[PDB]
Amino acid sequence: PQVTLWQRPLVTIKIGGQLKEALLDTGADDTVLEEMSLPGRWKPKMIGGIGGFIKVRQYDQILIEICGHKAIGTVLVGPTPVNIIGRNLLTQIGATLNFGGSS
Amino acid sequence: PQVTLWQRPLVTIKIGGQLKEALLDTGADDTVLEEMSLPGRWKPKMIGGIGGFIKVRQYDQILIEICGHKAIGTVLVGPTPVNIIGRNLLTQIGMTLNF
Amino acid sequence: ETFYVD
Repeated sequence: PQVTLWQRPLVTIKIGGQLKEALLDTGADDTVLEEMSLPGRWKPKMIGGIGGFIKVRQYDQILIEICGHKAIGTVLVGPTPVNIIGRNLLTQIGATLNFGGSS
Repeated sequence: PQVTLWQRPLVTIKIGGQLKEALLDTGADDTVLEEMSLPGRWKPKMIGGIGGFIKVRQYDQILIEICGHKAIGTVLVGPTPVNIIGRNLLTQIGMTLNF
Repeated sequence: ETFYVD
């Protein structure tokens, strides 16, 4: 499917057996989710954003189904204002960013 | 031009007679550029992101050329770590997310 | 709300 940007590009995701809404975010290198129950060990890490930084829990090799497409990768969990799906997962479901043309 | 996401989706922009690099950002409602010299009046405003909020200058009806495509809209200027092109301008250049 | 991350 193709998605226009007149509205936030939100998708439904299924992770850790739970269903959530998340933003397809081409501006994020990483995937960051609001605090939630994940299973396993994790490592501490710091990530920055427009207002500064936040500390998050880093989980590796997490399976996530993004709008019906499966992907496995790193998922960060922390005080982000919104669930964001970053490039580390966007590449796995083949998202491309197209625009304009002429040629 | 189709763009894959294995690397950051950076583009060259021209605004206020100056050339800059900026990130195409589907996760941003607004366009936010690092402190730069723009002409005209503005309004103080605050916006948030991961990490909290920052205060910015809100410039209206700014002409920007993004990768060779013209658009006019609101441009915020402030302490952002990277120049970001948000949806307010992405729609104007027919930007689509496909997968 | 303006969301890139690094």
